[PDB]
Amino acid sequence: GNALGRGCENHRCL
Amino acid sequence: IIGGEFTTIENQPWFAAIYRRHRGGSVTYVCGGSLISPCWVISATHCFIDYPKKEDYIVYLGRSRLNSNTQGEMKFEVENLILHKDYSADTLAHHNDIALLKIRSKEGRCAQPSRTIQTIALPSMYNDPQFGTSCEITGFGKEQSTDYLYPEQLKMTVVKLISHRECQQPHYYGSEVTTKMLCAADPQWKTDSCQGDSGGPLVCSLQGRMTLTGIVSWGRGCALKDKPGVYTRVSHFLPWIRSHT
Repeated sequence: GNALGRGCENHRCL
Repeated sequence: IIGGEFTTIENQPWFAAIYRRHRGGSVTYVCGGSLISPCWVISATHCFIDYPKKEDYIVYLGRSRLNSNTQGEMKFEVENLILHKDYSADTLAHHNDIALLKIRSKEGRCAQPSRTIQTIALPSMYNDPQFGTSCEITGFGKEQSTDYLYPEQLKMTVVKLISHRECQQPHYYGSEVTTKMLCAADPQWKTDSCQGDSGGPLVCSLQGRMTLTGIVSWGRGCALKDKPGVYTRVSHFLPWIRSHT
């Protein structure tokens, strides 16, 4: 995922 | 939550803790949510959009701790995961960042209200508190930007609502923040929501009633000067919430 803040929780790369 | 206070679920009894189960059996925390009726938890679409499989998710109510049990807590599966069809994400801003989770226990039951489990009232149409109003946020999100684990105990803090005019200033968010969003921050930039707090409540006392005014949605960093937390303006989404529940 990514640790780039509020909005980015539980994200998937690609 | 950066700064603020450790709390317990009796102080925040509408708070829902949402986790995702992974293949292999590990469970990680995803986001917060709020109980708006016994069968419905409201959260943010961005928390689920990349893993939109309702079977993956576990919702707890009456839970004060991230990885230990709280007396009175109740565990749920997601019967229906409803994301907003017009959700999108820009570099910073998230749009239509709102989601509904219909919850059910393994027995098919919805929440049972108790001292540690209660619903939060929705706002009325076009009725938000005045800028400068103090409101509370709750969550298990990061306490510092250097944290790689979430806190074990639930936190809350108090922030002040910021006008749209102020939040659209060039050193704030300019035109990236819209009228369907509410900004809130600490005048000293010492306390704020952070990653992991998304989906959780911004609660304001509105006409003597604790009201779900906002949902934690986005922001540049955490407790960064001139960079408020940005919240989904729940009062704009009442027709969507009503049609989907």
